Amino acid sequence: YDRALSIFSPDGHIFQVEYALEAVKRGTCAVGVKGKNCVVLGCERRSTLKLQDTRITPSKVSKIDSHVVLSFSGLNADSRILIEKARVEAQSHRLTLEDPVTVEYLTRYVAGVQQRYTQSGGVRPFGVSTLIAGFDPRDDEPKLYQTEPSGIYSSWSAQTIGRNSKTVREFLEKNYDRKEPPATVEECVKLTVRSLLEVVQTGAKNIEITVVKPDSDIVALSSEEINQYVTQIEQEK
Amino acid sequence: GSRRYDSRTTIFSPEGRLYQVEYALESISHAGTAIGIMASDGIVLAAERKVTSTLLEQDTSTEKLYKLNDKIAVAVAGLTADAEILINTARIHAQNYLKTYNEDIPVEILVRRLSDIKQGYTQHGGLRPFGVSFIYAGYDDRYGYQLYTSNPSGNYTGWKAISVGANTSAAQTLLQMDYKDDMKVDDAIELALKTLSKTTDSSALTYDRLEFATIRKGANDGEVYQKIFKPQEIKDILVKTGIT
Amino acid sequence: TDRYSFSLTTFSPSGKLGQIDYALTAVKQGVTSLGIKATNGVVIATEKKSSSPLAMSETLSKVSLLTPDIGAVYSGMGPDYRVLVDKSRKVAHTSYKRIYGEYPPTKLLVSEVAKIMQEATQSGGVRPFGVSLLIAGHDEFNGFSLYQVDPSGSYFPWKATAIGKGSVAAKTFLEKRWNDELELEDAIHIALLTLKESVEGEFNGDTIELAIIGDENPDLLGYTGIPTDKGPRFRKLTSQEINDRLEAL
Amino acid sequence: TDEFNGAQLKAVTVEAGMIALRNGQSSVKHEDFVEGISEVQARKSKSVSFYA
Amino acid sequence: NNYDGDTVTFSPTGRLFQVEYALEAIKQGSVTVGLRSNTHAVLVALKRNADELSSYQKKIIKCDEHMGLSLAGLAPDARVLSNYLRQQCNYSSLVFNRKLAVERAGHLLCDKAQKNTQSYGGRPYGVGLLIIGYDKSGAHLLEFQPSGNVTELYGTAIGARSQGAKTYLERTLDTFIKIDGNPDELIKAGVEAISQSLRDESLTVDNLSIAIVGKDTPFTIYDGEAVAKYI
Amino acid sequence: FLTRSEYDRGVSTFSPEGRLFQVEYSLEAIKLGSTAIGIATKEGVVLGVEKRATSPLLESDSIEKIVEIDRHIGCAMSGLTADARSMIEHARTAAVTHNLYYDEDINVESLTQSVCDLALRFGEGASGEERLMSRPFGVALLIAGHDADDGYQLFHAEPSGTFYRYNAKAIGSGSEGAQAELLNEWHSSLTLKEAELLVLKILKQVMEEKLDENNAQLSCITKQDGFKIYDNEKTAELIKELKEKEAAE
Amino acid sequence: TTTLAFRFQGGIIVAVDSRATAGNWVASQTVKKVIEINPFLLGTMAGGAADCQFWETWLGSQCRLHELREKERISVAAASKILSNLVYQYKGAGLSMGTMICGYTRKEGPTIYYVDSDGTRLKGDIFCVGSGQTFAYGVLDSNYKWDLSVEDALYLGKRSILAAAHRDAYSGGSVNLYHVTEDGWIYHGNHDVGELFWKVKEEEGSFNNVIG
Amino acid sequence: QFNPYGDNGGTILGIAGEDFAVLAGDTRNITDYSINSRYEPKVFDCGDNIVMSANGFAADGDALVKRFKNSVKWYHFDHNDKKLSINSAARNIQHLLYGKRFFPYYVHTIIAGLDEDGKGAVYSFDPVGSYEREQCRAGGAAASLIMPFLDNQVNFKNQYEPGTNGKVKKPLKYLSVEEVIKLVRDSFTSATERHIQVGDGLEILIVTKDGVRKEFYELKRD
Amino acid sequence: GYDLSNSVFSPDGRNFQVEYAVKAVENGTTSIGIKCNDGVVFAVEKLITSKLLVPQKNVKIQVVDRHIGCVYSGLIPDGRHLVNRGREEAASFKKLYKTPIPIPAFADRLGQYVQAHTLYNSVRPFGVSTIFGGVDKNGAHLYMLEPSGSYWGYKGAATGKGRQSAKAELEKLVDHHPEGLSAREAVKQAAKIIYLAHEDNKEKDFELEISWCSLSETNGLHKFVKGDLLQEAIDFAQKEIN
Repeated sequence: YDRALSIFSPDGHIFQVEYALEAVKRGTCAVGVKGKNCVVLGCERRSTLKLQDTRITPSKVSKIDSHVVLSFSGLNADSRILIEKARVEAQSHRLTLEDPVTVEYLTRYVAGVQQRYTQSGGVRPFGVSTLIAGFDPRDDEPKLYQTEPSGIYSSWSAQTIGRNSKTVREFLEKNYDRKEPPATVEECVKLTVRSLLEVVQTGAKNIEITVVKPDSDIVALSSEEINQYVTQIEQEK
Repeated sequence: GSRRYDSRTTIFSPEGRLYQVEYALESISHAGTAIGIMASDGIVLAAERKVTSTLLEQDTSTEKLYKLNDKIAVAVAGLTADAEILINTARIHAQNYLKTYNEDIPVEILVRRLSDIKQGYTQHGGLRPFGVSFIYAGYDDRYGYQLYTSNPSGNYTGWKAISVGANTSAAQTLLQMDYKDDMKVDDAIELALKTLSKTTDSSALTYDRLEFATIRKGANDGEVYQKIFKPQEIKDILVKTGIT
Repeated sequence: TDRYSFSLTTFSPSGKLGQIDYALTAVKQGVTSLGIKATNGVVIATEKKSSSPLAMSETLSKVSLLTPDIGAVYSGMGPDYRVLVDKSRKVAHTSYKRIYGEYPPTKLLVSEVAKIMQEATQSGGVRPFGVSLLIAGHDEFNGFSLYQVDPSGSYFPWKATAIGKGSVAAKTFLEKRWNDELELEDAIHIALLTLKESVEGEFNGDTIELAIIGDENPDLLGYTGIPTDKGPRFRKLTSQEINDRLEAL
Repeated sequence: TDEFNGAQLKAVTVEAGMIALRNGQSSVKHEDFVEGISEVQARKSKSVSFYA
Repeated sequence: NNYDGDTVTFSPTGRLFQVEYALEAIKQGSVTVGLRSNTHAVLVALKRNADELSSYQKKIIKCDEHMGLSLAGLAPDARVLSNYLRQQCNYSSLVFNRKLAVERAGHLLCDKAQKNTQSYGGRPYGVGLLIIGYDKSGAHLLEFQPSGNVTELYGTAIGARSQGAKTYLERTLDTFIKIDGNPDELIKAGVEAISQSLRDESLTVDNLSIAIVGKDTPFTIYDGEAVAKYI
Repeated sequence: FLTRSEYDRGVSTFSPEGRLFQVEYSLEAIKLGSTAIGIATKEGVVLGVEKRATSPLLESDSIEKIVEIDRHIGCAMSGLTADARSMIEHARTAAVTHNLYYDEDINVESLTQSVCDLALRFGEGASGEERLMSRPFGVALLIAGHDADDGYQLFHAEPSGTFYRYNAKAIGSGSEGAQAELLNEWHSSLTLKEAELLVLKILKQVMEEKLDENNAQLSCITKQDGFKIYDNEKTAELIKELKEKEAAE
Repeated sequence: TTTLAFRFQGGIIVAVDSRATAGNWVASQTVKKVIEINPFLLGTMAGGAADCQFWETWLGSQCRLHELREKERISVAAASKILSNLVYQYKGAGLSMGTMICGYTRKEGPTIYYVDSDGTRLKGDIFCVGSGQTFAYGVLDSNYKWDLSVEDALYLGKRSILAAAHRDAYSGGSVNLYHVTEDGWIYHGNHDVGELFWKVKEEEGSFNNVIG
Repeated sequence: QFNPYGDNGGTILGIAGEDFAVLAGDTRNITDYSINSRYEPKVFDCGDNIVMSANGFAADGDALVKRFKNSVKWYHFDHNDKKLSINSAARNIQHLLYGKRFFPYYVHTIIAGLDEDGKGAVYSFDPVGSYEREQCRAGGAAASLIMPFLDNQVNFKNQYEPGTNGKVKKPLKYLSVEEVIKLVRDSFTSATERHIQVGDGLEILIVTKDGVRKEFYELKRD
Repeated sequence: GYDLSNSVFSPDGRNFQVEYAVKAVENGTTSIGIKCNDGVVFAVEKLITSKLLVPQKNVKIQVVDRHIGCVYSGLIPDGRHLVNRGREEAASFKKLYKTPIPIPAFADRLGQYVQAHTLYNSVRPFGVSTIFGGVDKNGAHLYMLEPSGSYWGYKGAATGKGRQSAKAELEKLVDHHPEGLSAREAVKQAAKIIYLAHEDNKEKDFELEISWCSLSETNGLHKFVKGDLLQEAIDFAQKEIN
């Protein structure tokens, strides 16, 4: 097989990149907001279905190195091929050039990965959009990037992708400030919970929060924790 | 010539969606039901055969149930030919893991590997999917008993109670009302049987139309006895629960 | 060039795979064959057919030998049967008489041939072989066994079955005619009697081909002076033996 | 004129006395029939070429 | 589309329309004229600028110090063919220690188009080349079509308004054959030859591109204030 | 959408046009390009790009369409910028290859010609080069540069595989509006700060926000200082001194 | 032949000879055993002249292609371990390789790496590779203090090579000094080793054994 | 059993000047003790005021003349008649040498020409790969005869002003195109009598900004 | 659809593609092959398109080996590929068996190549008819090869536009001479029926090329008839048609 699954369109596009963006629209919603000394990725999980084992099943936030997290929206099945490439590149960087990867280098790699499956024959793009966030090593600047299935990469101050992202994005213009992040880690978490409660709704059990602090500390806050943070927002509102 | 007659079935729809995956999911509710129910002391796997005839030999048949290794067995529902292949791919993967680390595979790892295999066929190469759904019952020490379903797209989620195949919606409603977090294996056997008695696609529900298998902690010294039952041991526990 | 590597079998919008739905119809447009499984043996019997009556029929085989304990018989297409019998044998030698240095069990042989059908269902440049095979054989540890491999690539063990165009009627006849112990002597009379309800044709040994996986024959051994091995458990029945049984129906 | 059909050639001859009228004459010059070649043919130019 | 959109097919007529389509590459092409006498070849190509801030894109490629080719048609196609001619030209210099035979190289070219017109997913090239050179048998002018026809002519054109040049060459045919030893005249005859093939596009001192090859003068491309001597 | 296209089933198929349709579509993706303006003088070349703000929450000072090939050649991308992620690496490789083999600064024209040879390699397998692409690139470059052999040169590289040397060219969406003004205001008697201010004049007209250094970026290639990306503090000064002289009217 | 480098306060002094022999015959006496890996890395040439020279040109090719892509200058530890993975390949395809890549960056400081022909890569503050590395060591380690000043340090690069030159058969030719700073290397020219002899003979009082 | 390296002898000699450069060589070809030919150029012009000579094993030495002049072609083509400089040319030769090192060339290669200042320029290659600029450099089998005499006369190595006895160093005198003709002749006179693989003929090629001139002198017949 | 390609079949025994290839050959110029006692004599009508051409400087008879003449009509470029292929195949046989290829052997080879181009989706059957022969040591033979991959022995064959005029006149020549005629005498016969085959093609002007391979004139090599011998043929024919 060497026949195209990418047929050029007279519109100034490729159909399959437009189809791949819709597929991303229909995916679960991710928020990213970076503090002054943290990153915070909040993601919706549909836990609406009952008798779900949640212990054994991976969160929709995957660590790809000891200080770079990747969250995603769109085709869940497809995403895992990207996560396996990216973990592999992370070691290769240590092998041949030494030190851990930079968030930028890894983001670029991801960018070239999704890009490839557009331009090559025999393959269709991936309809998966990533939020790549993290720290560079020896550094303490949070750097929050977004890559999208067009194979276009971006830096962002805060971003959201997924379902009904627009509703959260308008909220984020108005409650997060370009000039000032919220400075405590805790307030940043609650700003993102407060944002999540627009579309997600339906109790606080469909909210999951991963917080990363520099020096390679990725911890994910449990349901119990969230429960306390949500109730606060609830009372104050 | 060839490009003219090319199907192109691995392109996205306007919805971003993959028609052949859905078509695969449509056709597995035309195959029999396979259910997993996780007890706290073991896992019951209960499958209803999609064939039956009095001239059938359905006694050497293990046509839904397969051992991948002595600790992780599967329930298969769908097109059996495609499924057979993955079953020996899986054996090859288990033994590989065992060659290199000299330690049995955890359930987490083998379910991720099969799923990536599926992912490849829908992702490119112009092929049609492998239309199979597996219910993995397995034991590992690291996370205990773990129960799993995977679908032809190649995506997995863990479950405490699941149903696949015919009447998925139906079996799910029932399971939610008659589940309790911790059960004995017997109570589970009972429940496994009971759900299939209300969902059976023929009125009658019989032992020779049940394949039924467990993994039990009734092996002493913290080991797990994989048991695929003989249909004459199925016959007694079906009279026990009072169905027949 | 070539660019046929895309699947030519695809899911249908209504579900089920169109190409295997087409192939199965074809099996019921063919000749008729049946197999009865006895306690102490297995029988398969089928009709021999040719274009013209002036054609031979001894130079044609629809009961074919895989191993000295395992024969196959088909219903479906002649050309498509011929190639798969050869491939059945080739894989039986390369993956089991080289690695265990003996012949495979019936269940194990079934499964191998089911993979070959399977890649005729998957991938480009193939369409399914349009046959249904019976694989009756004997191995020592599970005794007598009868299988059916279908166009789709699954297998089924049966206790008695038929395939071909006269199939729906034939399994109904054999439902009342099956018994819990049937002897091989008795079974031979049964299969003939069923295929007589299914065949109009002039009924001799020369048109009805009979093969048994009965019991071992130390005379088809080809050597003597080894008591350790025993001969073929398969034994193809030529015209003379069937002629006595014609008269005993 | 190369490969001009008789209807196009009728259409140069007419088109010359349009040009004549616009300059404002009463006699039709030999330099007008040449400019009716360009103004009326059958095709508007050799299109846009970006590498042809 | 009945039989029109596929280079492998036929065609109840017995043509195919894909070849005819490629012959429109010539038609939308810019005029170029080649004429040879017997001591000198000359290609006169009418370059084309995109706009005023822009330069002109050359239309004559030095293939060798005795061979040159000029395109008419698509610019990417031309760049594929020019590389190839050069590789087979250096092969003959290396292996047989020999200037490349002009007549032979026309058949190498032919078979390269032919194999993209045999197999599906190929294309017919949309460039027709005029290849002049001077070897051991004297001056030569090869005419290459998309079909893959190679013809040797005394003087020819391809391009838009090729007809108007070709009727000029029928007059002045008997003139140019008989001027020999005076390369200057044959150039003047080529300036005039392409004047006839203008759409009032004029000839400037960076639009007109002359290249010659002689008995004693290697392949050279003139442009600049070199051309103005002929203009 | 759904505009008549007779042929377009092959990725190279003809077409009563006399030229391929797919190449034409590639050029119609540069009219959706974020506008890149470039004024080439004999004292230097200025590459200006509108960074393009999409959101107030997007950091628009981190994203830029100035891309360095090497110190003596700069380049600007407009169109579908994912396609330029692959080519710009290739071009940087190329330059370096030349410095390895010849230890010399590569000609601007030569370098331009190399990504064109890359640009033409769409296909299902044909010609001397093995096709590895299957759809044409939908991106155009403005390779600027400085060599000490032919001076300042500025090229417009096409997805077609064609290169036209310009003396100033703007591409992008506001291309049509830009090139009316270039035609009158350009000349060869310019000086570097009168050109620089010309980039910001024309940037002002194709601006979809307003002009400030939080959505516009200037960059130069100078003979004795090389390729230099102008920072935002410096960029600001010039934008204000335009605004001083436009208020002298 | 001798190539030595020692880190000090100011950066690194590299000091190398310029005689490259073939047989007992002396080929050239004007060879530069400094290879500009870029302006901010200096590579030594020791072991086979062909092998060592070439691959460090191409290491400079990858240096510029680390540099564009990261928009950040190649680190000393990244270059070294590139070059190291390459020579492990041809480890017993019969090639040689003894370089010290010597560099100073703003976020890692001065760092020498000694990359071998077996793919051994050893960090360290002093290395000496060559057929006169035994003669070089002794004098270099006696006259060492880590805290040193630039003038003094420059003098040490000469004095150790000199000693090496005097007894070693293939050492001599000319010496060259470079002083690596963070900003780059600055080149300090060419001193003939035999005219250097008579100067330090006077100044120190050395080389009593040489008659006259 | 096969061994594909012999010797074919010959001797080459490169001298850089102040607006000239001289690359000479002999025209004797031998294999062992039999004279193949008295006349056989080894010093070929290759265009753009580069003269090359690859001396040692003849076949090898013709192999890299082949590929070098092939590169002259492809450079001018895909750079549209760009003049290839001494600096540029050097580095190309080195790539061809090195890439075969598991079947290497077994020659001593030298180029010479002018540089961009309008002074002589001479680079010399070792067998496997790498190279270094020189100002005098012989190569070949009579290399070690011509070389110490020419450093004694170009660079005046270990000579002093007279009557000072090692106090003052003799200053380096300028080099005329006429004077460097003489050195080559005198040297190759000494080469002949004391070394048995230089003879018949001497061919000096003098290269300037003005052009390439050939000049032929006889040597001894043996 | 089933009327479009080569791998298709249709229930009329037609395979419409291949039949369409004859229609290509039918646009060609007349080419004849006169089988004589001593060898074979080809001639081709070569259209003079314009007075701008350089004359007698295009050969439509190309040699394969040194003893098998080859002349083809249909698509001129397409034919040049088929001849190149039969020059490879001749050269492979010359090496492997160290003799010049027999003509029934040359027949097998070419025959196979065009047959090949009707069994794949991704190829087109070539639309050319060849006429090839010479002298080998089993004697002179002649073959005409259809685009369908059909061929037969032939005492005279033709193809082209003016295959209508040519065929009737070849009947005339086997009834003139049913005991055959000489290869020398046959030069004048090839001129005569090529000239008559330009009364289906009289919108242009043409040049006659004649070549022969006969044992008794050329020592069994494929040579061209040239100089004064060639103009005697031109005159002969020219006076009959006037």
